[PDB]
Amino acid sequence: SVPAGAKCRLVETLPENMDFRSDHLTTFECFNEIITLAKKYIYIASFCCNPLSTTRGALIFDKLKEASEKGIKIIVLLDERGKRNLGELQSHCPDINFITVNIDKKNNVGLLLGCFWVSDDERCYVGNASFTGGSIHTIKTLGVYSDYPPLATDLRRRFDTFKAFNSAKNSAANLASAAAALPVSTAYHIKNPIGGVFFTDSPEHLLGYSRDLDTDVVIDKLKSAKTSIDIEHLAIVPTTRVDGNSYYWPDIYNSIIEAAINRGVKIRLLVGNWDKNDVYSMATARSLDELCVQNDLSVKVFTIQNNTKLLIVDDEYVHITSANFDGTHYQNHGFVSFNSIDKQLVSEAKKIFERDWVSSHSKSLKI
Ligand SMILES: O=C(NN1C(=O)[C@@H]2[C@@H]3C=C[C@@H]([C@H]4C[C@@H]34)[C@@H]2C1=O)c1ccc(C(F)(F)F)cc1
Repeated sequence: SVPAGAKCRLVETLPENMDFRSDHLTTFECFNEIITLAKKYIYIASFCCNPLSTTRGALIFDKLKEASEKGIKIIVLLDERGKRNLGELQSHCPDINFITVNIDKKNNVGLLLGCFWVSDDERCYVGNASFTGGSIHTIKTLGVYSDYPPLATDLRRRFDTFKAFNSAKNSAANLASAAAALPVSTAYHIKNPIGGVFFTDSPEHLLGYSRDLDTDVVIDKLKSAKTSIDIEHLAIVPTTRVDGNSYYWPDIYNSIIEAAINRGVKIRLLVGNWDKNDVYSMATARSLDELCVQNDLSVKVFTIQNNTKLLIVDDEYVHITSANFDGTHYQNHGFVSFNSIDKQLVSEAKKIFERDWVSSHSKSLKI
C-alpha cells in the first residue's frame, strides 16, 4: 500500500525580521536533514547560486563541503547566467561538481528555474527556495519535503533531463541527435499520481511525450475552479518584457477573470508591489481594482523579498512552484512544479495562505 500525501510536509523560510510563524519544517533545517541522511549523492538545481550571502547559507555550504569530502557525489546545476559566483564556489568546494546549464541555445530565453533537491532516490526537497543565502535566511520561501523514495526518484528523472543541457562539447544543448536520444521519462503525472502527488514540467520542448505541461495543468485547474482561487505569486501581470521588447500573454490572467465574473469564484491574490514607472503594471493594477469592488475579488501587495509561488484551488488542489504566473516563465523557462490533492496536505497549505493574507506585510491594494 502507498501512503497518503506521499509522506510530504511543508517547508518554508520565515526571516526573523518578519512576522511569519509556523510549526512546519524550516528551509535551513530541511537541507541539514538532506545532507546528514545522504549516503549516495546530492543533486541540487536552481537559477542563481550564492550561499555565502547569509549566515544560514554559509552553514549549509559547509555541511555540503563536508559531504563532498566523505565520498558523496555532489552535482550542482545552475543557469549559465548565474556564472558570476562560479569561481567563488569552486574555490571553496573543489570536490563538488558545478555545471552550467543553458536549456535554450536556440533563442537564449529559456532559463533554468528548476528549484529542487534530490538525494539517494529517497529524500528530496522542491520549492521556491533557490540555492542562495537569501532564500535560506532572509528571503521568505515555501516548499515541500518528502522521504518517500518513489517520489524522489521521479524527481531525480527531472534532474537527468536538465543535466543533459550542459555547455560542454556535444550534448543535448549542442547536438540535435544527442538531444533526441534523451530518455525523458516520468513515473507519475496528473493521469497517474502517487499518494495524491504528481509533477508538472516546463517548457513544452522539454516534455517528450509522457510528461505533463505545467501551463496546461494550471489553466485547467483555474477553469475548473468552483469555489475559491488563492494565489500567492510575485505578479500576474499578463505582460512581461523580454530583451528590449514587451511580450503579451494573458492565458493565466484571463482564466482567473473568467472564474470571478462568469463563475463568481471568490479569488484572493497576494502579489508583490510593482513599479509606478511601469505602465503595464499600473494598467493591470487599475483593472484589478475595479473587480474587487464589482465581484468577489480581493488583492493585497507585499514589499518583502519573497519567492513564494503558491496556488490553492477550492481547498482541494495545491500548486507550489518556483516560476511566476506570467508569459516569459511558462513559455520558455524550465522548472518542475509540485502538485498535490491530498486534503490534509492542501489543508496545511490553506493554513499558510491565510497567515500571509492577514500579515502586516500584506497591505491592501490602494490606487
Ligand atoms: O485586464 C484587463 N485589461 N488589461 C489587459 O488587457 C492588459 C494589457 C493592457 C493593459 C494592461 C497591460 C498592458 C497589458 C493589462 C490590463 O489591465 C481587463 C479585464 C477586465 C475588464 C473589465 F473591467 F471589463 F472587467 C477590462 C479590462
